[PDB]
Amino acid sequence: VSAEDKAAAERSKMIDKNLREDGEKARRTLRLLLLGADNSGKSTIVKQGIFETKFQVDKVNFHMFDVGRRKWIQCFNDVTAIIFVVDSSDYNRLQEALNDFKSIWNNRWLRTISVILFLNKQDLLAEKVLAGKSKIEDYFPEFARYTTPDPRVTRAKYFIRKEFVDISTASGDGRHICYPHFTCAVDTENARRIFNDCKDIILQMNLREYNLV
Amino acid sequence: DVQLVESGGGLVQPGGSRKLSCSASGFAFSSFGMHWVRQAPEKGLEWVAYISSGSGTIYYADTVKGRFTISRDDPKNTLFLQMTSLRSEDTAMYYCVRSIYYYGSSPFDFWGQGTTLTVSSDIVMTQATSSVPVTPGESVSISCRSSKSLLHSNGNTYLYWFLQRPGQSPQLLIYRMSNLASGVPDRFSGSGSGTAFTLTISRLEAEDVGVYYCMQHLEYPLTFGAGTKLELK
Amino acid sequence: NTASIAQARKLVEQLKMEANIDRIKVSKAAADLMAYCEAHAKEDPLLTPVPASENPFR
Amino acid sequence: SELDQLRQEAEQLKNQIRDARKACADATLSQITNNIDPVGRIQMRTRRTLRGHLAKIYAMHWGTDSRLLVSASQDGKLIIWDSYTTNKVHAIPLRSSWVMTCAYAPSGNYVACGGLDNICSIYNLKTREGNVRVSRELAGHTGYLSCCRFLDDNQIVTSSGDTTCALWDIETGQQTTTFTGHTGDVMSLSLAPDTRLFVSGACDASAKLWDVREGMCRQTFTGHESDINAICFFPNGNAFATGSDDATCRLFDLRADQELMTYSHDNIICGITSVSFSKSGRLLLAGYDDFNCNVWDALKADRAGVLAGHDNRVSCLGVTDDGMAVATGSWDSFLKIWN
Amino acid sequence: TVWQVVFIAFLTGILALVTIIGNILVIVSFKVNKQLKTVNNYFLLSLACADLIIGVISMNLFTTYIIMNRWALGNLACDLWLAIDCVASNASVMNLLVISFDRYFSITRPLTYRAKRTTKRAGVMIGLAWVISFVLWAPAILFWQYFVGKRTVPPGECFIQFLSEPTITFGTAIAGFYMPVTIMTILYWRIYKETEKRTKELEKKAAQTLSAILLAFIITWTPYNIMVLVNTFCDSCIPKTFWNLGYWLCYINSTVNPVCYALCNKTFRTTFKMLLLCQC
Ligand SMILES: CN1CCN(C2=Nc3ccccc3Nc3ccccc32)CC1
Repeated sequence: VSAEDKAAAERSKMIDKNLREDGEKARRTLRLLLLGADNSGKSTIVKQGIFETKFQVDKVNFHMFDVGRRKWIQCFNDVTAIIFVVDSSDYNRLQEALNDFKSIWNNRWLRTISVILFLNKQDLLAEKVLAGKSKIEDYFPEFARYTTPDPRVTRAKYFIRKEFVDISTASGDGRHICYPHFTCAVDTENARRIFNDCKDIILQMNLREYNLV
Repeated sequence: DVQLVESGGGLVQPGGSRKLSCSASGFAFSSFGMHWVRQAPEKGLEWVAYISSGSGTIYYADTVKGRFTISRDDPKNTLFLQMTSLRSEDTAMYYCVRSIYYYGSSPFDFWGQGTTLTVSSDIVMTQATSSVPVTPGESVSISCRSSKSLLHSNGNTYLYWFLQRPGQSPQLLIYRMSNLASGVPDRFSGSGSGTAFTLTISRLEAEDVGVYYCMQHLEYPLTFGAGTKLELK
Repeated sequence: NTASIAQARKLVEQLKMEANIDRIKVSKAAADLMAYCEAHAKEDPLLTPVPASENPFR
Repeated sequence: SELDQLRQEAEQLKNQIRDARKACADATLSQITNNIDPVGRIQMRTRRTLRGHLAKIYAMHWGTDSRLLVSASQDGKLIIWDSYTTNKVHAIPLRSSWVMTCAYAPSGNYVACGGLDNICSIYNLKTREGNVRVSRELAGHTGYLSCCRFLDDNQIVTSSGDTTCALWDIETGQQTTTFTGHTGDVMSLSLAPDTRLFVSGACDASAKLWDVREGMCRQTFTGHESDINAICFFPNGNAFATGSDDATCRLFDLRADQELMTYSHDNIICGITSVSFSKSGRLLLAGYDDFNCNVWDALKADRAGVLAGHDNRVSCLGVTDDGMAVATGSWDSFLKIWN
Repeated sequence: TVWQVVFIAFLTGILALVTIIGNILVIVSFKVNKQLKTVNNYFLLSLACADLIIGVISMNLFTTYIIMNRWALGNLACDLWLAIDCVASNASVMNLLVISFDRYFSITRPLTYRAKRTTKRAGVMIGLAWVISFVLWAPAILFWQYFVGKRTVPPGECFIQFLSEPTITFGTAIAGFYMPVTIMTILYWRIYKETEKRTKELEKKAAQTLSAILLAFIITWTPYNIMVLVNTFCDSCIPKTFWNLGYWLCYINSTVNPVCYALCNKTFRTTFKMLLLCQC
């Protein structure tokens, strides 16, 4: 070791010092992946080529990601959660939404990532079933035998959440679970819902490593 | 853009105290190791002290050890040299030198204007030539020798060349015996082995005159040659 | 409308350019690759391990 | 009619090339090379490991001096390593944490990175101020960058997820030439030694040879079954190797315009991430999803050795210009050098 | 009856081997598995190390002490064994207390505690538990005859030599065993309650695990820690045979510690299975 490479070694140490100190800063933030379609209204969920939005609830950092078939999904291997936004009003494109949700749930890279699922535009569904011009039983024949476990709206809402939950409960062996939600444009308690859901996601992994539940 | 502005100096009675300060504005001061180099009233070039980036390593010459203190203020982008119990031998122009240390770096690249202070087991590098008559357009070769082999076991030989034009601070020419400094014309070349080094200048012109200084960076204390002067005919 | 015709025309033109090119036999291609491999086998440190006196990663 | 006539012409052209390719397959490369002594067992050991990355390593590129390498990770950091002394030369922060590619200029004065931001960022390393500043932010691709390679200090070729490749003028910041013809996402990109041609591997299970100056495709290679993730020219420049998700490497010949050999084993099911050749082209090194790398005899399709030192996916793998070392980067945030 | 008491030595030797190997598979799994080199498993490392001293330094010397009915080692060499046993056993209690606090905060504060607690705040918890265990018995055993009075134990026997006073015995038992256990049973009860809330928001396995790891400190330590309390005011009313049985049960918790806290983790369990058969 000469004079210069000894000074070069000291420079490497300071670089390592900066590397570990800002890695801890990134360790305290939670990464979320926002997914949806054109009509989902996923931009107006949390009032705050890849778009990043940041919001803080009860002094914890949340860092959301927006991109916009999916070869890059392996990059989001270690995200805290996936936020999926679905337009419940659009009956025609619901079948497309379930196919996308099924594709994202059974992805080889996301077998252990929980999904927070938002039924956006719940008000449009309220003023569409009541009108009765369009019936969701046409696209899915089994709303015919509808039952709620306005009823016509509540059973309509519960049928849609069951379609998404059924895909989630089909496989996964309980490693990751879905958190259904119903939202609207005027709704403002959305970062709280992600906060409560992300808390349960972290709690369950802590429970698993303690071999408790 | 890169600038090192000196401050302090003046007439100091023997046994007094003084604090020279150099302000850096134009480059990343925190990532640069910094040196102090004096140059006696009318003599040569002598190294004084070194402070590493992050203030984690400090070196002193034996002459100034125990009575010189070097420090840096990273937020203020300045470094200081607190001098205590200074004597008549400390009267010199104190240059402040920036330096960086990584693979392929160019240490001692920039020098600042000095501060004139007036007080009322080492590698010896010999520059035998002291003054050579030079005609413009000719080829000039300057020789240098060291008491120890500068060729390290890692393949790097740690010898440096500097030019000090009259009235200007010294400028880096060659680092590690073979590498041209940035902004130095291609007519400068350096070669040699351990204990034997040569600086070759081809097609010499104006503004190429001054004193050429050798330097080792194989071992602290870092040491200079006496200096070879180039003059016209 | 006419987008399909334009795309189909481009496919044929690209196919025609690739369908008319100079080709050599696999045996000559196989031999040339083999000749290159044993012409530079001495200058391959990973093929023939080099003593530690020359390895910069020892 | 109309499109029917064009469709029939395309089908006849494809059949003609198949017959033309079959007319040159007189003898298989395996048959010709079943007379040479096997390389035996390749015993490569981990010599120097590089620490400092906190997230998965997605790319790594060697320097032309065979000593400096640059690695990209999901932590939004670019690190330049002195492999001989394991020292960290630079730590360049990134504006986007999502990076999938990393390039080191042949002159050593620039590095390139890109990813989900759809932007190729070029960083100048040999500047005043003693820092690393972005010098160019190339934009125009509508998909994520998968690979970028430097031609010189002014030209660069980028592979994107828009099924296209582009050639950029760095000083102007514009796309000098665009390359079209791929159907799926283009994932890999390798430059020929003479720099006048390059190959691209895409998700359409095909590879295409492009002319940089002409801007048009010359040869299209179709012998795979899944996405092509890796590609690399033979040192001669008349062949290249491709790695796919079907757990199979194939060596294609430019002049014969067809496949030569396949590198597959019954116990390998995982896909291939990165491939490269050795100095002489006799050894083909492929990284896999099963946490280790395989060393293939490029002339006999025999597993000469295994590089097993990683506990996660081996994402990137590279061979120095002088052939002394092999660098493997993995998802475990570690870089290993083998000799 | 050497033909019959030899079984006692064989049985204690077998569990002494079981105790030492259990810590070995724990200690090496921290090194052979990179996924286990986390801040949470640092506490599990200390527990095995503490039980390791019980396995070799402490337990075997007691096994000889019952068949060889005299302390063949020197009296100045007996305070070392008493101090080592009383510093490693306490360290086992304290590390269990630290684990229970770590688990309680990780469940009650999932989004804050883990990120806030770095490797620094962990090192101090591990170190502080040993330090309190370090200077809590060694002054009591080594510097009770040298500072007050003189040696009182017979040369053929060896006990901790301050059970006569019913003042420091109650104080040290409370501060060494009873206080840590009361904290753990309250903390683990709170963990069960919040586990139910998670289940209700969205019990068979939660109640089982929190009782198996809690009804192992009680069973293995309660009988001994009451006879020391009885022995305070009394002199020899408790039989010496029963004193030995309770003395040995206290060592058993070190054998059960590596499975109730480390082998619960799936990653630790997988590494143990690999190390048991696919030796590497
Ligand atoms: C098997 N040995 C027996 C001795 N030990 C302890 N004896 C005590 C002596 C007097 C009062 C209470 C205790 N209880 C302990 C509480 C914490 C740590 C150690 C003891 C260690 C285990």
